[PDB]
Amino acid sequence: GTKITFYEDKDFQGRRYDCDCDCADFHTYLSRCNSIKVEGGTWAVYERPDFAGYMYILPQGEYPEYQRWMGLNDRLSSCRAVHLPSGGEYKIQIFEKGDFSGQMYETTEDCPSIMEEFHMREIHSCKVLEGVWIFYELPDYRGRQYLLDKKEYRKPIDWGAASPAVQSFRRIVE
Ligand SMILES: [Mg+2]
Repeated sequence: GTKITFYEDKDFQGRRYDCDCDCADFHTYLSRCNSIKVEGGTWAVYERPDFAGYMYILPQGEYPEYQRWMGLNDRLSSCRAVHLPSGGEYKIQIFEKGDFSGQMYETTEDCPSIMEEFHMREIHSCKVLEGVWIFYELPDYRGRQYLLDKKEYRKPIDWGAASPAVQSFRRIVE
């Protein structure tokens, strides 16, 4: 089913931690993470316990360095499998201002450049009408990532961002 393996060293070496479920805190077991194998499923992995700090989405595959999942440092402490919609539906509303105010756009497609498409480089609230999405701090799915797997986000901090910068977004698909 869903299975992920974390390694302390690059190239799948060093101490290993395995998770086949949600794992809110493995910080006392693994002191650093430099490679991952996702045997099955799509996972959200997090820098700090209880799904906090930097986060990253990893589908099935082999990741011999943290840079391979766009990791921003060597620290991972928690993880959870992403629940994708069984009916495969995806739809999001993005808003210029907080609390669902200002200009709104609705889309069912990915967006590698919010500036090109919508003339914005910040998003201040969002409703995830269907499915599961990721916001990115930089264009074209680069930089820090923010998982949007809840229904409503009133302010950027609701998706884990201290900065309102969002320059691309996409769906997490099977
Ligand atoms: Mg779950």
